[PDB]
Amino acid sequence: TSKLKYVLQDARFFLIKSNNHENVSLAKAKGVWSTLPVNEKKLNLAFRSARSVILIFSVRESGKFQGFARLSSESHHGGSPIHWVLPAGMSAKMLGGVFKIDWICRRELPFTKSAHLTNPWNEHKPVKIGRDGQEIELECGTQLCLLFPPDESIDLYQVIHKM
Ligand SMILES: CNc1ncnc2c(C)n[nH]c12
Repeated sequence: TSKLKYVLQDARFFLIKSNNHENVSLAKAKGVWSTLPVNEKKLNLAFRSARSVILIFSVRESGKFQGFARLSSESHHGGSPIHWVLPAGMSAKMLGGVFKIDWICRRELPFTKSAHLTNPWNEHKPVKIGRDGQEIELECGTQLCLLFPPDESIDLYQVIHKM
């Protein structure tokens, strides 16, 4: 876990809520994510400001987090359309900005294991609670990531080089 801690050193953390499992599975396979423009702008700002920006994913109604990943780029808009399963009210143009991500952990964590972690940037509510795009304060974000089971399929050596 030493390289993982190095990656998380001085990182920023954002909670990502997905309305469906399909888009998270697509993101795990293709190494990309898209979000609404309001969160798009926040992530682009954070990417320039921090050694690592970490997205922590939770599919709505799953009672779990599905893993976490590190931004490797700002968003980009002209490309082969990612076949997101679009939520009601969410257009393809809204999700047009595509971030490239490197997965750090593709394993699940149930909300029952994070009940002791609260987020100061969301009124000290349990970290599972938050809107899509909610920033998670450093210490709580770091501890949440360290709770996930190790993903032995990942080699963080390549991630460290991009820092
Ligand atoms: C690909 N991005 C997304 N897919 C499905 N749902 C959501 C939400 C609530 N934010 N971003 C989403």
